Amino acid sequence: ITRTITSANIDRLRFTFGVQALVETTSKGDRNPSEVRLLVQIQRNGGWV
Amino acid sequence: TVRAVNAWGQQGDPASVSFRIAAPAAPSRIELTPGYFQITATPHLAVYD
Amino acid sequence: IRSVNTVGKSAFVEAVGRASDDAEGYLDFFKGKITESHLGKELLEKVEL
Amino acid sequence: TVRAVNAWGQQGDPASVSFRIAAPAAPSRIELTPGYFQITATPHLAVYDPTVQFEFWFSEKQIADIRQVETSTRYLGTALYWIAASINIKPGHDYYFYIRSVNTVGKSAFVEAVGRASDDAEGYLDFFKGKITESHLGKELLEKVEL
Repeated sequence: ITRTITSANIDRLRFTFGVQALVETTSKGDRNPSEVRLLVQIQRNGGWV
Repeated sequence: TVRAVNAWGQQGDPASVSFRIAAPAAPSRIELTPGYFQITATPHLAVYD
Repeated sequence: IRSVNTVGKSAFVEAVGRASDDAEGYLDFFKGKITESHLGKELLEKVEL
Repeated sequence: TVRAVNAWGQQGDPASVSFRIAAPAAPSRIELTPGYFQITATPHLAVYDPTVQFEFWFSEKQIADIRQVETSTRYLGTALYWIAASINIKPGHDYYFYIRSVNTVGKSAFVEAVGRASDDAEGYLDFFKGKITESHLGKELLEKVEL
């Protein structure tokens, strides 16, 4: 996505992420978890740390 | 509708959500296995309930 | 047939079914096993002659 | 863990207990009553569990592995018994029921039961005593018995 906050008087940054739905449907029923992974990265000059 | 209140009893701005409880859907298909003077019918829905 | 639960009832769905087509399979294992007493009396008196 | 507190909010020493919620056990035995082109299978557990049912799976040929049951066989249903009746089901050929215990917590490992249909003998033919008289016989049989 990237947003380029470029603010002036910021002190700390809070990210509000989430998952729309995590079900994993199978035959009939008995849904299971999905175990997603996400990554939050800073600009840090050029290296996306 | 959910409203937040503080320790002084003052309510807050309301936040609303809407959902629905509906009758079960009609069966999608019916498997009809013939037998000796008998018929075995097994229904199947689009989604398992 | 229709879906039923504690909330409500759904509209019926029609399934047209037939019994067995009277195959020889239901006779295939009567192979050599109707001999002496399962036949009608007129048939007995016509086969004894 | 349970801790006691007084009216001043001070918690006490903790007291611990440990329990376990486990998947239902596999059925101990399977009673396979043959029928007319049908088999009635009733499972029985070592201990009765009012909160359990049984999933049945059908195989016309045996599979040594018990892991591909969900892939190599057909799903039959969940109940306390199963009356498998079909035209394609015929006596004299063995059939295999892979059954397991099912509930809201989990599923148990499958258990195999090899069953046969009825022997198809005079028990199903004494019903016919003195009743194939004039019209049930094939046309060649008619023209051979009229002569």
